[PDB]
Amino acid sequence: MNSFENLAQDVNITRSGKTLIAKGTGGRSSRTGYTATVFGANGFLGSYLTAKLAKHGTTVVVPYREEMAKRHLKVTGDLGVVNFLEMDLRNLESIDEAVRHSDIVVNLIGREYETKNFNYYDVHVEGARRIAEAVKKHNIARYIHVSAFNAEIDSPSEFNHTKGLGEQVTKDIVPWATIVRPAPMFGREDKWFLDRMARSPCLVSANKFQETSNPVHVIDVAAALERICFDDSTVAQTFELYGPQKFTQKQIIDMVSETLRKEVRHIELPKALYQAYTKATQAIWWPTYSPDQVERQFLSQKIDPSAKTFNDLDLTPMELPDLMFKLIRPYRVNTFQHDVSQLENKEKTFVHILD
Amino acid sequence: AIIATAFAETVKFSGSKQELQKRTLALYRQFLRGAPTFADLYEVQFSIPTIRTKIRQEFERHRFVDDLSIQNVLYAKGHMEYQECINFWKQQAQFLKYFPEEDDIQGRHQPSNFVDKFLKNRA
Amino acid sequence: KSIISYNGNTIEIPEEYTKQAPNRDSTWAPAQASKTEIYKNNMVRFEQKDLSKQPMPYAGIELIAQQPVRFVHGNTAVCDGANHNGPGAQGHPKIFINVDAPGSHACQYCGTRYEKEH
Amino acid sequence: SAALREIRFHLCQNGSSSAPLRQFVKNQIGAFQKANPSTKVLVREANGVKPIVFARFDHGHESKIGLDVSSEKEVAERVKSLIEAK
Amino acid sequence: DNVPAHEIVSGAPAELSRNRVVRIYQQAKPATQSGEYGTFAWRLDWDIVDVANRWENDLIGWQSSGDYMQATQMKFTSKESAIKFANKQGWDFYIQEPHHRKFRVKQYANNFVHSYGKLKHIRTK
Amino acid sequence: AFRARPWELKKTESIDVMDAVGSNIRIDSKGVEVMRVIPRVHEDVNEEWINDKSRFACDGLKTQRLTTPLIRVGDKFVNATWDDALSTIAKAYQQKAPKGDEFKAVAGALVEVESMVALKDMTNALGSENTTTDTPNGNSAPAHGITFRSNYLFNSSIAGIEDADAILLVGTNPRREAAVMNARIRKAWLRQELEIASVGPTLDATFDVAELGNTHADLEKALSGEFGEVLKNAKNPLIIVGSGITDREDAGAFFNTIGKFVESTPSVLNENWNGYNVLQRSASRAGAYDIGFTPSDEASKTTPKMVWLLGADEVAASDIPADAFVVYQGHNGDVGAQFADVVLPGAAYTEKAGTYVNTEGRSQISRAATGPPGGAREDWKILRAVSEYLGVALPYEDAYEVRDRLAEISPSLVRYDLVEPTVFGDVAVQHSLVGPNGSVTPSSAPLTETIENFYMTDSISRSSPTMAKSSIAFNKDNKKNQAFA
Ligand SMILES: NC(=O)C1=CN([C@@H]2O[C@H](COP(=O)(O)OP(=O)(O)OC[C@H]3O[C@@H](n4cnc5c(N)ncnc54)[C@H](OP(=O)(O)O)[C@@H]3O)[C@@H](O)[C@H]2O)C=CC1
Ligand SMILES: [Zn+2]
Repeated sequence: MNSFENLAQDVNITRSGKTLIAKGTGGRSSRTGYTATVFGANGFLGSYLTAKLAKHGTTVVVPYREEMAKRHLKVTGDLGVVNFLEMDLRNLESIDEAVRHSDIVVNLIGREYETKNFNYYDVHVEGARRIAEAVKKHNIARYIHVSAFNAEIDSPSEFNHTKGLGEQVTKDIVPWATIVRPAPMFGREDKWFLDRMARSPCLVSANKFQETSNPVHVIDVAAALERICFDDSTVAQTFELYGPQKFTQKQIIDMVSETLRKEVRHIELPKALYQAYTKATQAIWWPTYSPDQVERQFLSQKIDPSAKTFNDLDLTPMELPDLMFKLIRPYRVNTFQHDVSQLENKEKTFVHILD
Repeated sequence: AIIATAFAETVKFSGSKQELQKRTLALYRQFLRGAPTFADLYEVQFSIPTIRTKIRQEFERHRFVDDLSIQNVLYAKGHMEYQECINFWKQQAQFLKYFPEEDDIQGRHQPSNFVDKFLKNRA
Repeated sequence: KSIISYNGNTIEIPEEYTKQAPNRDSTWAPAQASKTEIYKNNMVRFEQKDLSKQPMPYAGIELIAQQPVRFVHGNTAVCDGANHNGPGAQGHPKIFINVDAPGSHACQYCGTRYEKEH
Repeated sequence: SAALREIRFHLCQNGSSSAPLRQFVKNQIGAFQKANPSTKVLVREANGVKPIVFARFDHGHESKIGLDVSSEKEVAERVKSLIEAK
Repeated sequence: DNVPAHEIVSGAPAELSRNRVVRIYQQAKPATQSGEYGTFAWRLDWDIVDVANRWENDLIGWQSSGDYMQATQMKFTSKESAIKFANKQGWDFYIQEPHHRKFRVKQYANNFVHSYGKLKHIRTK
Repeated sequence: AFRARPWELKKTESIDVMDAVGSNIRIDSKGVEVMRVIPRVHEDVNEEWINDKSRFACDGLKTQRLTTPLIRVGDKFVNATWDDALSTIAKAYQQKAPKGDEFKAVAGALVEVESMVALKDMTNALGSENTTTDTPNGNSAPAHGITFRSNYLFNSSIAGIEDADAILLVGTNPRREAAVMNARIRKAWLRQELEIASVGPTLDATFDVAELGNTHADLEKALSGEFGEVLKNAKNPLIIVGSGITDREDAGAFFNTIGKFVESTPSVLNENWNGYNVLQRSASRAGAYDIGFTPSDEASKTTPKMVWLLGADEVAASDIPADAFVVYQGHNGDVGAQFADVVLPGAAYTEKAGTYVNTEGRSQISRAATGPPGGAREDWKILRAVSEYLGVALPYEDAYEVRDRLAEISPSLVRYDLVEPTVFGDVAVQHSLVGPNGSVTPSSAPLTETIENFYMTDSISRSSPTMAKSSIAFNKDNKKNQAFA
């Protein structure tokens, strides 16, 4: 039979005064009782999260803006489990609707770039404040913000500045808020890491490929958010999900090139020129690197040692050099067989040309 | 006449344990020699040694079976699976049915003592 | 109407949609779920939806109490809900009701009542 | 083992192994209950079982030996040993 | 011993052999009827596992399940065949011996017999 | 009335709690719901009949149930987890430090034998011998003694009333305790020569009874005067004692007199016939006495500090102090929950494959019809887990180990459906009924009916509205229920 691998018990009780009795063995038909809300399930991390939540029958409310990106989530659970709402941070009633009946809330909002309708401030600060005020009004028992690694309130990067302001506002309205701080995530169809090193015609670094970091598999961060949504010990806490092994950019690129058996192209042209070329590419409608991210190329990962980690959740986070084979074998060209010699004499026995 | 496929063996029920010993050993040898093919044909995310480990486990499963007819049945079923795997009939899912372990740890609480099973109503 | 959710929040629903049917408020059977308990348990799937357009058929328990009693001379009344307008049976099986007792008596299939002229 | 607290006799009704214990029960039970005034003495029968005694001293520590002997006196001494070997 | 273990070639799980109980029995003669045809066959039905028998769905009110043997009921001609099949498949079984009506004489005359003393009860028919 | 149709139903063959007879039945479920109960055949117990309580109390298994654990924080209950309540129980044990016989264990009607075993082994493992029934005088050991099965059972089996010639009823209304055996007495009274007597409250019986007193004084009078001679000169006489006698302070004075008469009159006690009988009114008491579960006199006088009461809803608020910690186990909230500081759901008879022992001493095995609802669990699992949470453990983990334990307690608990004779009748009446009961003096308090209402007897039945409608009607004061003859 199947199992409720996520739950430690069957009768759980939220901090809002709801009783949640589990039903079943933990398969597609089961129900965990819980009702959550994930504000970015359409994206890279939230997709894996809703998959792990709805595999066990947890009701999942998924706010969307594009109707067509989401459809790949309805597969993740039985009927009635995954529920969709059209929402926008510029409409408040939509946010109250999404969070009303929820025991858990999960904020994954945030672009790696600015737009015409949303600057970094409006999406990482004001959006967090709107959600927090609604999480507070309705007194939702749990709130699980995700704010980027290296976040610091004042910093050369505006992204990390906002991400730090989003932290303090959430925690200054919702005191029981949990905050996670993942490091650069990697996996299949990642944004800016392996699909780029494997597809992009040429890389560039305003520094050298020297920015140091601890990357991590995204499935494990999704496992972490699962092991935090249900553990009530994690209120008014902070996490640093970074990973065992420290990797410079050039190290990752060399492993990528080795596994791919193709020579990745890197250039290493200076800062102001790349910063200008990025600025001019922000006028075309599709996402591209933005002036504030080449700024983060000079900002290596400072880890906060006062915050919890994977080992506080009984997790064993994975290593990049093992997983790169699984993640890059599709782009492996595999030109041909090695050393065809000592095969002429064997081929000579077969009929190659029929008449 | 409807001729046999590639790696087909005619079903033949041996009357002795001493011959089936040899036939089983040849099957094990073929599985091992063909494991790299089982890694290439199926897009596998682990080692050839881990495949050989699982094969050894599957053969240790029925190591202590002394009824001759049941052994003949087991050998025939194993040759069926070798024919299914080496010819590219199985797809990835039906093959990785044999490798649950390699997939990521399913959650946190995997009960092993009584009290946890009771809290999860599995006792 | 304002319905309290389990999670401590509220659920506002207008009065026209809390009635069990447009002709009756209360439930007509002990195991029937009242519309308030329905909403309170299922608002995740009612949230952005329009309640005007959801199916709200009339109840029969109230439309059959309106039907006048019928009368007969004798200890039997025969019922067969037959259309008399089109061919075939189109009704329910013949049922002979006893009507000697003082009150009205209803067919078990249809609720039409019969009395002994008094 | 601070005290005896319960005694359980098991035996057949009509089998061969149990007759000496049947005599012990018919003849010595009141003396056993007076020499151990604080203990539940329980006799429970069932055809086909192998005669045997259980004692419970304290905190559930239970002891046991069979009583397939050929005399009432072997029963007395064997019972008494199990009552002493706490 | 020497009863073959067909459980190894059955292709079925081992949880049936290690954790699951069956019961072998004859269907009791119903009291709502007087027929006895549904009897004379030795059914075999699995015993319930509590967590996964049935549970009510939230969506529409249907009853779910995870026990895959909640509807399987093998029928046998005799007790010995049932027990052999169970042992050959390695299932653990409890036998439920039937309870038969005890024969006693019935006469129409006993309704109309003489009471030399006070009438115990007055008969209707 | 209209709830279901037969093809939809899962027929399961199980046992009828609500009486000590152990009437076999056939439950009919529709998934999680139990629609109805109907009888099953067994000629040595119920012979095609069952009472109305057992057929109409099913409606109490789907209302006022316990689905989650509860804790008391004041005047309110608060829903809680299993982890939290069991840890709360452990902290209460460690804070309170009950010593020896301060830990009380109460097992009521409608309990298995596995549960009472697990509660007994756990209690003793904490150093306590205060195991006790929910009966009025359950605090002290029974007058008739648990030593031999013959002293507290319906020895002459329920198939033995057909062979009866003379009968005596002491403090029992069989129409309210085991109606099925009242029906059997009447079936025998009509077609045979049978002469009956009663010493108890005048009981509106389905047969002629020849009432002759309500006191111990009239009891000794009849047993030594006329009906004594009727019982001597009978071939298969019966002396039926109610369990309400066991629920009196002067029970020894009775059981002594009856034992003196039994040993004195061969016709009641021979090598072919035991005409002494104790009719229990609940299905737990015989299994309890078979596994011990009687208070020791040392614990009988201690004022308990913790009170684990199991299926008990007949308590009086005087048996349980205020300053004690209390832990109810049950499947229905009617009385014992209201006292409790902690409430732990159990399962009803339809949701546990329990063993239940009846008056004859016949062990019957139940079947599970459905899974227990919600956050409910089988009892013996709950007591193993709390045991582990406490500073002790039980040495068994699954069913087979619990069964081997039962055999280690008593081997007739795993001889299902087999009723056994017994060789220690003379000794049993000499050792238990006559000896240690000479010191009790008889009261003048006239006997009272044990059951003031056949309906609304236990928790399942009090939670059934059908028993409420049926106890409002079917009352003697109503005109409909009395014919003017
Ligand atoms: N992936 C990584 O390497 C790292 C991620 N993070 C943080 O973790 C989270 C992961 O997001 P990621 O996994 O990167 O994939 P995305 O960043 O693509 O997830 C973005 C989600 O946010 C939603 N969203 C963005 N802007 C708005 C808006 N203005 N209004 C409403 N919804 C909006 C998107 O909705 P739609 O898709 O419908 O437009 C999408 O679902 C982000 O908060 C990111 O800052 C931190 C460090 C590293
Ligand atoms: Zn009609």
